[PDB]
Amino acid sequence: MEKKHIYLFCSAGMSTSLLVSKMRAQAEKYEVPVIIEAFPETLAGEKGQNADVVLLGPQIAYMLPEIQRLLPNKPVEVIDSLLYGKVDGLGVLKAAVAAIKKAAAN
Repeated sequence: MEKKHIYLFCSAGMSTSLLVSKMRAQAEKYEVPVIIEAFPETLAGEKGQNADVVLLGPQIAYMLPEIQRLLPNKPVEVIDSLLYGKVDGLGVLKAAVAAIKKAAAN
């Protein structure tokens, strides 16, 4: 079954969980076949290798150049501060899908 990988990275992996949970619940509601999981930044190399998009917490946004260095062939984007503060699952899900498409096409 065609499924895309959206992996989220922050220092510990735990505060992002609620955003992931909401993104998942809306992905279920709108029958979007995607795997959305959160991990610590240490596994950015190892797990990012199988990501279709890598999403970063605004708190580790300064590490975008360094993770870009780690994963130069994978679209690596930061989650918008306001969307994260608002915890708007759909907004972030759309941005993730949009980034996948700004890699595969467009």
